[PDB]
Amino acid sequence: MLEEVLKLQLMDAKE
Amino acid sequence: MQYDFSLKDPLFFTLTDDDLTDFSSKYSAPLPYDWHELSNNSEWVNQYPIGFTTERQGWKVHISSDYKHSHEVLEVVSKVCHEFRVVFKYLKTEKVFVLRNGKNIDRGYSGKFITCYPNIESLEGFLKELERKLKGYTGPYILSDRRWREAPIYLRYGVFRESIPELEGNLKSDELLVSGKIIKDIRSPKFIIPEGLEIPEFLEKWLKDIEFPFTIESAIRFSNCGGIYNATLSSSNKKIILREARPYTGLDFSGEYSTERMKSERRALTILKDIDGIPNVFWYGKLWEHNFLGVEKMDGIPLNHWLTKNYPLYDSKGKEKYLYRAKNILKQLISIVERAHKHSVYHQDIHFGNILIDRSDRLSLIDWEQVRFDNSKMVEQKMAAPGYGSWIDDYPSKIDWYGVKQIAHYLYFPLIEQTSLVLGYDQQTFKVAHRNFVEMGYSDTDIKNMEVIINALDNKCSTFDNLSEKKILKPCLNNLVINSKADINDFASRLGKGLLTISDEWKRKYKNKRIFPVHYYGLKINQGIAFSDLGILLSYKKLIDLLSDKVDNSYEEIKNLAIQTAIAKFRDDSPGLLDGMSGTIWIIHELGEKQLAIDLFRKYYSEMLRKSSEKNIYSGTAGILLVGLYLISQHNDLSIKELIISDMNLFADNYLFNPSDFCKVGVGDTNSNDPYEADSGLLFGHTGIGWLFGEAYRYTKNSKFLKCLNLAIESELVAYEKDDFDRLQYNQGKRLLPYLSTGSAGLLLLISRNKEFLQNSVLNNCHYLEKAVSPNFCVFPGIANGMCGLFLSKNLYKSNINYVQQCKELIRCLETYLCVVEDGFALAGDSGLKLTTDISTGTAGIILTLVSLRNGKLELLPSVQ
Amino acid sequence: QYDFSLKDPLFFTLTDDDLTDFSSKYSAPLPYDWHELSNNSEWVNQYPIGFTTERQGWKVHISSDYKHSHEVLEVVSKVCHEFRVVFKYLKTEKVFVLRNGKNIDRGYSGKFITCYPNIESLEGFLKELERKLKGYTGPYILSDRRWREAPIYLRYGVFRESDELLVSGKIIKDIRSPKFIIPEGLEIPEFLEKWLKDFPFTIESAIRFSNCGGIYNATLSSSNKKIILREARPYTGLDFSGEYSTERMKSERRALTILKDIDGIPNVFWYGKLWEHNFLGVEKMDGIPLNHWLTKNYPLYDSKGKEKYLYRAKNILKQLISIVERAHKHSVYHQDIHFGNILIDRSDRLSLIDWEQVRFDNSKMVEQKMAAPGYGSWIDDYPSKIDWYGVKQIAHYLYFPLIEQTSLVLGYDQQTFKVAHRNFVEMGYSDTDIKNMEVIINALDNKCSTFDNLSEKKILKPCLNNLVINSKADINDFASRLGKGLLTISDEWKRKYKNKRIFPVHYYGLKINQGIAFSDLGILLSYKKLIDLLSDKVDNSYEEIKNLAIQTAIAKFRDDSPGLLDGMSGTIWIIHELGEKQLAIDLFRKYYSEMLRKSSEKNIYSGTAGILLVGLYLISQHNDLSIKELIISDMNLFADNYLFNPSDFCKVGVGDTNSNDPYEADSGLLFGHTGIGWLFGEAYRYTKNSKFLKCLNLAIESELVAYEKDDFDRLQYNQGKRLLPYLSTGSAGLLLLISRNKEFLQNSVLNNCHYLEKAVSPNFCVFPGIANGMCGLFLSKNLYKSNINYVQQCKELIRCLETYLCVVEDGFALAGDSGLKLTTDISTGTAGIILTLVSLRNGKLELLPSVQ
Ligand SMILES: Nc1ncnc2c1ncn2[C@@H]1O[C@H](COP(=O)(O)OP(=O)(O)OP(O)(O)=S)[C@@H](O)[C@H]1O
Ligand SMILES: Nc1ncnc2c1ncn2[C@@H]1O[C@H](COP(=O)(O)OP(=O)(O)OP(O)(O)=S)[C@@H](O)[C@H]1O
Ligand SMILES: [Mg+2]
Ligand SMILES: [Mg+2]
Repeated sequence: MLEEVLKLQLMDAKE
Repeated sequence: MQYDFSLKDPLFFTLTDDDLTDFSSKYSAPLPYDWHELSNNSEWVNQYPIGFTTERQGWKVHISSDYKHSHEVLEVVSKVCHEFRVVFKYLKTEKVFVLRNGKNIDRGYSGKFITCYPNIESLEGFLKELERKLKGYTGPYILSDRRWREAPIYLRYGVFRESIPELEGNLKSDELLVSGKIIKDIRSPKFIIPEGLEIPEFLEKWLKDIEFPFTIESAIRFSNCGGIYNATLSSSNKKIILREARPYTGLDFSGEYSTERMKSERRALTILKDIDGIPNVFWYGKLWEHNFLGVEKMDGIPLNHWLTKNYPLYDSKGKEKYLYRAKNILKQLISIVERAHKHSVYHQDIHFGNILIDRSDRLSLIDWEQVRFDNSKMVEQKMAAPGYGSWIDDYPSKIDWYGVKQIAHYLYFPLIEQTSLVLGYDQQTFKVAHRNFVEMGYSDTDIKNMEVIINALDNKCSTFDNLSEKKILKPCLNNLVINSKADINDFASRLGKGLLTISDEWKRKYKNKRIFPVHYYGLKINQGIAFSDLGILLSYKKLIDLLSDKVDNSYEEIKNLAIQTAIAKFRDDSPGLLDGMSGTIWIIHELGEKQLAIDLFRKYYSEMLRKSSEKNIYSGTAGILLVGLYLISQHNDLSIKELIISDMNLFADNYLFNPSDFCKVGVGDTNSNDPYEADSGLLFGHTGIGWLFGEAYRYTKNSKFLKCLNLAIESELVAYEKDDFDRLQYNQGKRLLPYLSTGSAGLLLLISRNKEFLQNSVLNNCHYLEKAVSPNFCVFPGIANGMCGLFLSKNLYKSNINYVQQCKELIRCLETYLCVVEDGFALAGDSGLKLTTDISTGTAGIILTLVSLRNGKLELLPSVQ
Repeated sequence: QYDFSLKDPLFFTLTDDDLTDFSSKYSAPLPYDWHELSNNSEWVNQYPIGFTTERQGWKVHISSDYKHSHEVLEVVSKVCHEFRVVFKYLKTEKVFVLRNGKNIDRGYSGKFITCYPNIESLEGFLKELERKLKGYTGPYILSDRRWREAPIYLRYGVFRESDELLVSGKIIKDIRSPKFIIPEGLEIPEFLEKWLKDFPFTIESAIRFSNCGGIYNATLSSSNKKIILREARPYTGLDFSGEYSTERMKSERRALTILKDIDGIPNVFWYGKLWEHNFLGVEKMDGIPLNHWLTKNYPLYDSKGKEKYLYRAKNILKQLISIVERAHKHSVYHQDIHFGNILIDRSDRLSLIDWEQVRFDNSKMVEQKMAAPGYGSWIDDYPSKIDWYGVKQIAHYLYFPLIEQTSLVLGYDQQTFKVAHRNFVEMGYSDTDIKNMEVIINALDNKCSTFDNLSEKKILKPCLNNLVINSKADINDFASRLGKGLLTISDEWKRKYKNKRIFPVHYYGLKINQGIAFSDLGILLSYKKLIDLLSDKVDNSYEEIKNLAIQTAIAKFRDDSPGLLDGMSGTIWIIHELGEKQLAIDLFRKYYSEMLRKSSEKNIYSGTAGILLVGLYLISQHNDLSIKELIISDMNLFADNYLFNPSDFCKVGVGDTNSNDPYEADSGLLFGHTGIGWLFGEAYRYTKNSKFLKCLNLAIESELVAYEKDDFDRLQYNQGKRLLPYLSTGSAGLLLLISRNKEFLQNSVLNNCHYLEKAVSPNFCVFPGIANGMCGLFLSKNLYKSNINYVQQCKELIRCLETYLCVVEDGFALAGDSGLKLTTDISTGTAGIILTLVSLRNGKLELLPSVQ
């Protein structure tokens, strides 16, 4: 799930 | 602002821009006859053909790689680029490669080994030849980019060069140009295509060719290894903690990735399968290309948060059973990592963030990323929290016990970050914690049961001989006995000796730079009275004029070159008192250059007051007005005096006219220690306005200035709130700050200073703010955010004050944060990590505390009598 | 002296500006009542906080080998912490390697810990040191004496604050010489008085002395054979691989008894250990080295008398190939084959010496350790390939002796291969000799290894193709490339050393930042005159760079340098020539009266003659200023003193030194009477007084005393061992002196210029610089002759400069007057080429001020 997987990085409460 | 300090020097704070020791292997590519190789950075090496430049924007090619096959992928990519004549660049050395493919770098700037720039026409053949020749080579996915077909070839639409493009093209290096518009280039972990730009046909085919076994609700933390997600497993509806590792990321100097120390973590949590206080691996598998680990969500706040709710900061009232609970927590840690060592599992990273405490006092040990399994060797701790990492190359069995020893000392006195700088500091604070815990009223059996376990953990570690560069720093094992003024003068002379010793050794190590080591909040500034060398020189001069010594030979030349450097760097993108040029000119006035001071102040007064943004005493016009008030009170011959009094009257009229338009009148939300993100207290709020207009009332008596004083008091006590017993402290959103810069210690100084003018109703707060500024343990020693301002508020302008009896408390409180170098004293600021000499955090604040206690008036701010 | 470092891959840098320091540290444990302070870059001091030592006393020097140095320190520090003695030790392992190395003075040799004890505790300190350093071994320190047997060594010297050794009220001063000197009048203790009271071969001379021992010329008593001798003091001669000279001597013995039957390779005659010093006594054969044989036999100017050079060089190269092949047959590899390791006698028989770096294994790629500059391999190669690279570079040296720049530019040897072929077919050699030498060189070229240049000097490319110069646009393109490569070299120097000098220069002027010869303002002046030559504009930040350099030069005046090539007098002239005049008159009227008086030198390079030149220029270009009479009167008294005594200013006669140092040079244009005549000729052009003409005629003869003829009528200045035709120190400055003052001198002086012009025009010139090099020769042969053409002269200048030119980015760079690293100055560098071009365009010479 390339996209999905990579979407995970664009969640919140980041760095 | 933004700070890029490094903990590379063993003694001092230094920026990463001054770091140049690179012993790692250099990356290089062959250079043809009609090509040039140029570097204009610290990270990248640019290759370009002779007399050929690229466009200003377009599709750039990114190429990622492994660590092993990184030198031989540069040969392949450069060989491709030498027929398809495109401008390409690559990373300098192997250390830059590790720090770019590491863990704590931004996800949009990471993974880029080689960046190529084909214009618009060579791109189609360039991508095909790179796809044909990069077989067998693997690399990390770059999150800002998109993978071309299967090789590590990554594309984005970005900015190629800075301006070029005929005259200047009227564009910047951060904004793209799509259909004659301004669209900013976002450097984030996402693939952003600006809307409206003409995609080529093969790139249109490339872009047009675009269930988990859990339910992720949110994310906790993000890094270059990948996020830590708070998920819930679909097969059990039970909340777990996720952790991913995108491939070939998290590179360290050992040569490992985050995909190797995750099979290591799975093996470690499988061996320790049933231990109370230990997470269990519940799911492990690869999705697409990212593998995920599902560990058990251990409840509880971290150890620093549990300590902040439970350490006796002020009294033993309510916290009357702290030592028994801390002993139970420490025994829980000892049991957990001693049952872990029987299974040959070594944690190798034990600090206050890796221990979680429940509401029922149950310990959990987390973050098993850095686990070792075979003892057998003197190993190196790779990434450790400062204050908790072992000093030497030791066995894995002793690194965990060193971490447990530092947790044991943390639970008994919360100053650990100076044990990484001074060897034996845990015995320096041991006696202080014993005195504090017998002064509060604790039972002797609780202190004895704590100290037996701490002393048994001290013998479980390794005793070594200090051979590093920080072995000149010794702890203060002997407490000084202060009985007369000669004992105070001996301490002051030791402070003056240690200050110049540390300054001379800093100037020995770093030539052609600052003459003093300064805390990282003010490394790249040399102005204003918080972080400048001129303030330390002023503190040294008033220390010499305290015990009646002479200058230290070259002091006159040092202060001459410091003043000349301040004149040469006299900017205008500031006007501040504690970060700018009003404080510099008040130092120059106080050092003995009063005529030059009033000359330069009347030279730049109008522009340096007109060009300003803030309103506080720190970096607003109040500092300029206070310097002008000191200059016209000490010297009644200023020709610019009428413009000073008229500007004070205009500021008074604006203060009565506009409500809550000077700074924030409220609680706030920022919970950091950055001076530029604080808006309260003496330095950053209405208390600086009251300090200005309590001295303007003293010199140029008006009803408007007393009205401003009462308005400042009435505006300031809105944010001040009653605590559990009798304490009035300011809320920074999540925590309470009684310090001199941001809280209760700055307000009480002018309520006590202006006590004759001010009424009774807000002199009644002098008792509510008195025991809110007298705790038993203060974390930092500085005058601004620490103990020396807490002491000064409690003692100065309080009447019937004895110098010797106040200094006997002061030195006894100061032998907590001190270290010995030469025959003098040195001290670490508001981190404890490195040595500092500045006023706001380091030794010069203590020197000014002694000077202001002797003279009865402050030296941090003008205090005109 | 010059403490320059060959550590930067592109430019000369100072050893004081060295901060790499891989260099694993030496550390000793610090007690509570002790401090550790490191003031030097090599020593680390420890003292017991506030306790000092006496100013004179008996030192204790402790030595160690490489392997046990970390353990001797942990014992000596533990002893010094008990008997509380101020001691110091070496910083790093690297500085231990250099202090126990080979090419270091024997006064500074073996000293690892220098204790500073007291007299009262000295007996107990030495007893504890002998007790706990028993069994450890170390080098012998020649300036000290061993206590009993352990590496404790004792010296009476100066403990601290300079070198005065005042005893019984008399200055004695200690010397760091390799001998044990007890100064007169010491209160020697009883134990130090008891301690002070307790050859099969004949040595004729000693050729070389080093830290390994010495190379002696001896004779056996039993055989009466003249040998050469080698010494290896134990644990002395350390390199970075951890071997000593005692092992290199054993390897040399093994190699020279393996190669016993080969001619040209010495045989072992005597190998014995006397006292503790190993001695090796191999055969000394007759002959001079390859450099002296080539200086005697290469056709430097013409082929007359050297018609058979390419036959004898072919035979000698075949002898070297045969020797290396027969050595490689027995798996013996020399690993240092340069022009100093090869002797050739009067019968032209080759001999190969100095087998100290010998190897015996060809199965692993190794690194050349003591590589000669220009002969070492660029990469980690096989030892046979390293020897064949050395033989190939020796072949190129015999064919065209420019070999130092092949260590900086990859492909320089094939660049000078075409130049040598053109020179040999132009001199009139046979085709067969050229082909027979070239087939051997091309055969040796294929026996080496090819590689990719991945070093930082990959940006320097050889000038492969000769520029076709037909019209003035070609000269403008060449000059634009010169000025475009100059800025690239300058910026890439600025990147790696911030807050330092703006331009990179020779090692003769790393400390000099003033004047024409070695400063930054002069190179900015060269760039400005080049921009004015091309009628272009300055690029982006020349004004800011020039202003910052001018203010830095203002802030770095010192009155001890009153010369225009090293001090204030040239900075003022450049600042006048950079665009602002009235500032330069202000500095001149401020500093003239003090810098003409505070002057010890009296040459052009450093002395008052340069001050008088830059005063004469300022009063000629500006006729109305107050200090005009003070310059005329100073030159009048300076010419009266020249008429009083010509030998009182410089040396009239043959020189003694044989070095390229400007301070060691005492004749020529910038250093002798030729520039005195230059100043007096300009004084005759301005004042028109006959006294200046008489002084110029005196200076002509005072220079021409030290000029001898030869068999080919070439007038060269005799330095004592070598003949100099160059501009600064030779006959080219004299050629410009007669050529500039052509209408004033008599015809007897003009008869010498025909013989001077043959000396300034050789076939091969070693250096490309404007002072000690080819550009000065070209200026002397093509300035002020009769008409001065421009296209033809610039064509010959560019064709001759293509021998030495580098290529960086879109332009040309230059390696200096060593050839090793890049220079940009107006003596050894690119700005010399720049002002050579501008001085060819504009008539007058632009190295010295002149009038119209
Ligand atoms: N097993 C767990 N149970 C509960 N919370 C966890 C667990 N693992 C991680 N966390 C949470 O995640 C936060 C950070 O933990 P980790 O991400 O495991 O360590 P880390 O943050 O990657 O190490 P750094 O700081 O990035 S070098 C902690 O503050 C915890 O709140
Ligand atoms: N076997 C030999 N026969 C004749 N001369 C020799 C011999 N060995 C050395 N020499 C002379 O000594 C000089 C060479 O010095 P070396 O002994 O090679 O110096 P080294 O110490 O071995 O190395 P250097 O020169 O110091 S880097 C030449 O001038 C030779 O004439
Ligand atoms: Mg953690
Ligand atoms: Mg030799």
